[PDB]
Amino acid sequence: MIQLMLYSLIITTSIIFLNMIHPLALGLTLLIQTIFVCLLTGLMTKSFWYSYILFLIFLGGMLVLFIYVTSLASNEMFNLSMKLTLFSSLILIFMLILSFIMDKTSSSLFLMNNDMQSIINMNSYFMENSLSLNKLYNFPTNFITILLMNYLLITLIVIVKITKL
Amino acid sequence: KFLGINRLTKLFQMVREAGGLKQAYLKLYRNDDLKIGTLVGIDKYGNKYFENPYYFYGRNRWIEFAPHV
Amino acid sequence: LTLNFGPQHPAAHGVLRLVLELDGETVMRADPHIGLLHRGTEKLIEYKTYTQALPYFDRLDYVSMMCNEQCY
Amino acid sequence: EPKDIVEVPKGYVYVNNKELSMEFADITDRAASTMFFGELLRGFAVTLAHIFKEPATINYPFEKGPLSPRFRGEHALR
Amino acid sequence: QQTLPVAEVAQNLPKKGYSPFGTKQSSVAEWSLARLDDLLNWGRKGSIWPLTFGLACCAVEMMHIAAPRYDMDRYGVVFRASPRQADVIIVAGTLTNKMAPALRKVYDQMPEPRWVISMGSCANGGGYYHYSYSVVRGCDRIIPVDIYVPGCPPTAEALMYGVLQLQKKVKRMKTLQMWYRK
Amino acid sequence: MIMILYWSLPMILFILGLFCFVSNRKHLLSMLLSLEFIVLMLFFMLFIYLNMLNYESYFSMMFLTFSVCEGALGLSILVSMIRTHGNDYFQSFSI
Amino acid sequence: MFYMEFILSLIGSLLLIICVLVSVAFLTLLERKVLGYIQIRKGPNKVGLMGIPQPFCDAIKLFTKEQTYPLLSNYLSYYISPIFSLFLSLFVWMCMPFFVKLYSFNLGGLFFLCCTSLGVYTVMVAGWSSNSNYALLGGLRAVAQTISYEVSLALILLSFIFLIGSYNMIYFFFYQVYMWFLIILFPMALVWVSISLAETNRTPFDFAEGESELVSGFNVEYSSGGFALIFMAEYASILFMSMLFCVIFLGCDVFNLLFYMKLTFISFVFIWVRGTLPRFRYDKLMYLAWKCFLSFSLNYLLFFIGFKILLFSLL
Amino acid sequence: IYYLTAKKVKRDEIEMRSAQNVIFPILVAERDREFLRQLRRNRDEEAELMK
Amino acid sequence: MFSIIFIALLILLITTIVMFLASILSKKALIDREKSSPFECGFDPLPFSLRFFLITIIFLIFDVEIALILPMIIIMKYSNIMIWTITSIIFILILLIGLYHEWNQ
Amino acid sequence: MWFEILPGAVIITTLLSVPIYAMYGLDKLMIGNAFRRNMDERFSRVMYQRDFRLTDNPYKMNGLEQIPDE
Ligand code: SF4
Repeated sequence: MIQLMLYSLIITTSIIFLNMIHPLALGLTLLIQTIFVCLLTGLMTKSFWYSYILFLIFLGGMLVLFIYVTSLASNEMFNLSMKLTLFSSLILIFMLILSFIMDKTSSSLFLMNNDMQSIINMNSYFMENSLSLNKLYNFPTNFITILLMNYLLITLIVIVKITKL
Repeated sequence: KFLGINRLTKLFQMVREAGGLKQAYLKLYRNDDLKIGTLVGIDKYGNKYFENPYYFYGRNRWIEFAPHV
Repeated sequence: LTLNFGPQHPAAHGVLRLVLELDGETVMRADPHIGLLHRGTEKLIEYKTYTQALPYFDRLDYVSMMCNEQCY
Repeated sequence: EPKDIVEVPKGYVYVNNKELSMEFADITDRAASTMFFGELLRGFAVTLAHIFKEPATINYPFEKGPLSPRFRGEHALR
Repeated sequence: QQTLPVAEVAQNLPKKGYSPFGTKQSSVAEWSLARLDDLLNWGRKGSIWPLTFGLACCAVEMMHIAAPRYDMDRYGVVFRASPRQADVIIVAGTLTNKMAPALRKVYDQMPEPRWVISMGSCANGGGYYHYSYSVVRGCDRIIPVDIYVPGCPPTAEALMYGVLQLQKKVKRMKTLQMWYRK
Repeated sequence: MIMILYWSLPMILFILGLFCFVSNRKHLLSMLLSLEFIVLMLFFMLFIYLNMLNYESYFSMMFLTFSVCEGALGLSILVSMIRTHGNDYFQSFSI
Repeated sequence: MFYMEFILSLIGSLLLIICVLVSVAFLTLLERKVLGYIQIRKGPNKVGLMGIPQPFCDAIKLFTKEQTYPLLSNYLSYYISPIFSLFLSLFVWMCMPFFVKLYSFNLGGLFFLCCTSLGVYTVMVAGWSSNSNYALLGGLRAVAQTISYEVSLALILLSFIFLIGSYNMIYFFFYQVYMWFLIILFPMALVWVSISLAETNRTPFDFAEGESELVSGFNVEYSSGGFALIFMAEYASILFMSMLFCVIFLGCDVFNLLFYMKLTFISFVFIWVRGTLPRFRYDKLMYLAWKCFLSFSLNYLLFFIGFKILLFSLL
Repeated sequence: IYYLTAKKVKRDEIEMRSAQNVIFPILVAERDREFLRQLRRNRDEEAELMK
Repeated sequence: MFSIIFIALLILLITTIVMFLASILSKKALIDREKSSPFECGFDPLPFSLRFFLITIIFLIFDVEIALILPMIIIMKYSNIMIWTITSIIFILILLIGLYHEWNQ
Repeated sequence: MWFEILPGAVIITTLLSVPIYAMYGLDKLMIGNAFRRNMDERFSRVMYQRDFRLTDNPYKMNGLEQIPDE
């Protein structure tokens, strides 16, 4: 049910993202889309680690650059329209009552949670967020995360050169 | 005393010299601090002037106004 | 960024108007605008006697009172 | 005792005239004061000692501050 | 004037009470609006935030009610630098001709209710530069003033007496009773 | 079918963000914000793929690192024209 | 699924929100009182009895004054910053270590880092929508210091998570059953005090929201209820930093009354450094956040990497 | 002192894990019997529905 | 997580209701030309800064770097010890060498 | 003098002591068990699921009296 609520909220924020043109308003629409995307990717998974990782990296880490650039880009304020708010509310109530009149068992995702797994599954009882993150720090896939940290340092070296400081 | 236990009975005799606990409550509610002092003067208008050199300079003399206001 | 450290601002002493041009946090230019507390003291001294113009100096530099009276 | 950068005359007193010490004891003392906030600890202790001081608030208008017999107030005709 | 009442006369007088209106209202709605206005005026007089508007010497006494002897903080009074967050503006100093639009703009950006205290003879009436070419003849020609503190550098008891007189004015404010009688 | 009921919505919103990326009624900042919108939809679809497998979800912070470096690269490209094209280049409707 | 779990979780969260808000009001009273006693002067008095309803005098005044706006036409963006600020300050408290179960936050440190990473967002919309150059300067300065010590705070808490072996906040209790972590992490205690006075704008890191170099950084146009919500959000952040100091370093001790006595003592310490220290500069604060604290963070994280490897062989 | 405290926490969680390993196979057998029974009723329900 | 959505929506609803009632309780006066003006001290009245932008970029690079330091507390009891130590020492040592090199240059 | 701070601080000690202690009463009222069941490990959630399967109140005990005589 709440997965369908997040579907409806993402649809509504995407169509208002298509409608609006003010750059900080699109930045605000992105920062409120990232929360719903984080929660909706939290519904399929065993545990909410990667939603937290996407949260710190994308919203609190990266989009603040977008919010700063779009804040200094536009001198003017938002022109709030009650027509777009009314249309968003109408399509939101329509999509929630459409989720009310729809069977939620067929519309639920087939991806297993931590409790949707079998009871006799030995690997699920060990430690939360342990076996999924294991391949980051084991042979031979540790070279990718070493290359990722090197890639981030090289990215900073690129950014200092292209902005010319 | 080293610890300061003997100021608690000074607070208690402040309460008894105020006229009870309710009178000490309305004295603390009206006058912003509770003090003891020798009654020096009474006006014709009903004010009461107290002096006590235990406190420091600027605070050793106080007026308590007439109780009709 | 042109900016006014105006008379309301507390780091200014209440009448200083610092029109300062800022490139980021650095101060590229800073022009002080004064005379917001100009009271016409020298025009008013000449219409009064010496002992009447003595209390002007108390109000001139008002954290140095007796030094100003001493100088006059 | 640090040496003087500028020789202090008889009628003057010099501030910030001490040389920076280079022996290892003074360097370790300044290093520990930098790392472990010793001078900030002294500032915090001096600040905290003023909570236990007597307040100087004179409680207006039941108690009024000192005046003088020469005091200038409302003009009046005798 | 009136003679202040002799204690023989004043012992027969009853207690005044906190409310200037009194509890002798007839209607229950009028009494409820009176007590709501009493609570609102108590909240307003319980914390007035004056603005850091110090033009000249008078302001050196203004910091002397910030000072530990007089201690304005136990009267609800604490300085605020922004004019939006402040209730009161204390005109403490000499308003000049270049200072007039700055004071008017700072007062106009302040939100209502707005009480103004004129501190010192330069603030009200012009004072010692009243016949000057570039001094406004008092701030009453520009900003509407509720309390006028008299002394050339007001003692700090007299400025705080003006603050207590402003608190008595705020306690005497009638808004909901006027709304019931409008 | 399976595509109609599952993971149909990330495709539709990906095409909507692609059309917002390339429309001539928008500007360059709108292109970059719609680009990070399709980055978010790509994360959604990639996580739906990666959760059919049990313990390969660690790839989600690899694509995140690459696309966040792409976004910082695009912002640093776009603001490098401030000292050359002026502050009015953000309102350009054409390239 | 049993419904009294939902009912009691709702009741406990609303009771937590109510008690946090009244403790915010009494924390403003405590700060005005003992901050006066930092100097010679007295605190609030003469309102009600002994100055106790002074924050209610603040609340009646701030909820009655005219809600002014930085521009007359469109000001709905002016509204959304104190709403989200108070929402985050009342929402961050859900990761408090409760021994009776309220929310089973197995990743509480990540939740705290998320709410701190929104702190930059609410202060950025506070700065931009107030339409003033002082407001934009204060918003940019606050975003600068908060993202400058966000990385440092993440590394410091990441070094602390190595001690307990997991991200569960209640695991701070079991590793503090014999001694507190104030003994073992005293330079980390000083660094964490410098961190917690940087994300929340206090006097040692006050170039963002001071009354000297700016008149006010991002509260310059906020008044008449918006300033009240912002003030309550900032003091709730102070209360959260006091609690989070008392969980990590001092023993969690959630039930004991000594834990809340220590929480009031760390709030007293926050008001104690409010009156003592001067304010840092922009260049010196970029020097502090990116070189000294970052180098200490990575170095002593290496120290706990070596120590947790050394204990893993011995155990 | 932290090493001693971590040793105490380690022996507590090893005690809890050993208790979990004791409790586990009875619950596995109960899940096995209910899973086989529910598979039988699911096959019967699918057979009667799809006639 | 479903209870967290309910309590966050309740906090948002309570704060919006409190602000709406504060806007009703606020004293409505006549709106003015000068009262709506943005506040500059006294007399009535910024470009892009690259240094703050590279501060945000350094924050972003270190944030994505911290997001790879985050998992290894859990993995320490469930991985090869030599590989984990080599990657952790190499990770923080290359971070420290890069920080010191960017300090010196 | 300086003991006027303790009106403003001890109240802070009381109010923040409220949201646990009242729950330590309140979980003893409607549940009967003072502590709600910890949902951190998956085994605790499975055994809580087993209790709520066995009885409609998961905190109600199935002791040795449930076992039939044999
Ligand atoms: S009134 Fe007197 S003390 Fe005040 S500013 Fe004028 S000259 Fe100075």
